[PDB]
Amino acid sequence: LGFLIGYTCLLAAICFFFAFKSRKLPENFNEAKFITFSMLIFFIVWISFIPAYASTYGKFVSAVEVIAILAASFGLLACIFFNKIYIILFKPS
Amino acid sequence: TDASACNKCPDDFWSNENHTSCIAKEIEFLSWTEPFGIALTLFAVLGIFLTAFVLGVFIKFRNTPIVKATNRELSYLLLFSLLCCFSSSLFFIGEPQDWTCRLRQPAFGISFVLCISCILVKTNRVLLVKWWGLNLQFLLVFLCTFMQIVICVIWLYTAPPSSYRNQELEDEIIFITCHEGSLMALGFLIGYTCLLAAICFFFAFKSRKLPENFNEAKFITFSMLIFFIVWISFIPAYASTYGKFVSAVEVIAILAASFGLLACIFFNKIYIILFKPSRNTIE
Ligand SMILES: CC(C)CCC[C@@H](C)[C@H]1CC[C@H]2[C@@H]3CC=C4C[C@@H](O)CC[C@]4(C)[C@H]3CC[C@]12C
Ligand SMILES: C[C@@H](NCCCc1cccc(C(F)(F)F)c1)c1cccc2ccccc12
Ligand SMILES: C[C@@H](NCCCc1cccc(C(F)(F)F)c1)c1cccc2ccccc12
Ligand SMILES: *[C@@H]1O[C@H](CO)[C@@H](O)[C@H](O)[C@H]1NC(C)=O
Repeated sequence: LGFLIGYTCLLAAICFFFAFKSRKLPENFNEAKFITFSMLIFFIVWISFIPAYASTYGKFVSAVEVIAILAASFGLLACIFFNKIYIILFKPS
Repeated sequence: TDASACNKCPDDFWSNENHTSCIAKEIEFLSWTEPFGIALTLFAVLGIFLTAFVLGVFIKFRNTPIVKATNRELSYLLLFSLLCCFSSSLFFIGEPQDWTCRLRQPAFGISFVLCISCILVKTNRVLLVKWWGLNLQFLLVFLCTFMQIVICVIWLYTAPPSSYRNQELEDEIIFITCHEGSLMALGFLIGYTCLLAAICFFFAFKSRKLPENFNEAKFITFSMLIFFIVWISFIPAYASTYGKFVSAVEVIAILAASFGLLACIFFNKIYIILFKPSRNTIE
């Protein structure tokens, strides 16, 4: 499980690097803000739950995982696709 | 030898494994020399070191007019506030003595207000939206800070925090925590800080596209969003921990908020002042 977590964290860091390197692309092709904010949301949510995962081991040890998953993946969705959906529907160009 | 009835062990004491003698319960609490504590205080001191290095950079290149466009004098106050905010994290990791519990939250609160209000006042387009010219921004930020100082002082005078020694969670382990007394004053403190941060976020949200000193108003927005993310994810992370790892989560949130405020907002200037694009600064 530790290696399974570490590989995902490493790919998240590589995602950070790719977002930083893709900073200068035109507006439609530049998603550096959204990628970096998604990765920040994922990392912040999962790091903040470290004491909870390391201390509680009852019913809350799985509720913590559920809320952390539903926060990280929802942050991914909101950061990546929500702005594009808004710019397509609410403010067409 | 011949006991008609075993007598209960006294307070702060517990029976041995074989119920022969009595031993004392344990003073479980977050401290240093722990796999969790040492890394955390290492991160705190690293934050202090980075903040001091950035302050030294701003002092060294103090005459270059890259920094002169954003109230250079106020930047030192911001950096000192960041020092104090980082240092306030070390209060949650120590022994929960009497004085620590009375000050751990107020210290970080005054630090963060002296930080966010200073950022909000820093906006050169809002200073002018005869006591001006020599000190105008300082008084405006000082009123906002002073409001928080007085609410802190009324909370510290009316219902001072106390170092609650709690042993109901574990019968054999004593947990040294901190009690606040009146939670409504702490709620008012947190609400006022959040309102000030939201005001800063709103004021920075309208100037995203203006490249005022390297698109600073966009990174105000980024830092405020990071702060709100951190303190909205701290809510479920806090009301889940039971034990020594409860003063280790608010301190993690403090470190995250301080990092988001410092790096996002100053590294723009730092990566141009001293890095390879050194000959990219201009008036
Ligand atoms: C230092 C690490 C550990 C955390 C801090 C975040 C770093 C990686 C990020 C936050 C915002 C980023 C900056 C965003 C925009 C630009 C403008 C560009 O013209 C030079 C790089 C620069 C200035 C980036 C450098 C990297 C940066 C400072
Ligand atoms: C859902 C989760 N299962 C164990 C959580 C351990 C954990 C608890 C608290 C904090 C952290 C972390 F921050 F260190 F990641 C991990 C999981 C499963 C599979 C892959 C994952 C990749 C990243 C994160 C979680 C992953
Ligand atoms: C550090 C953090 N409070 C710590 C205790 C949390 C708590 C513990 C127990 C009860 C409650 C609550 F019920 F009041 F919410 C909260 C804090 C301190 C100061 C200013 C702040 C401003 C913004 C964000 C956080 C701030
Ligand atoms: C039982 O209690 C403790 C074990 O934790 C031990 O120190 C003590 O000597 C024991 N008493 C006996 C074996 O009589």
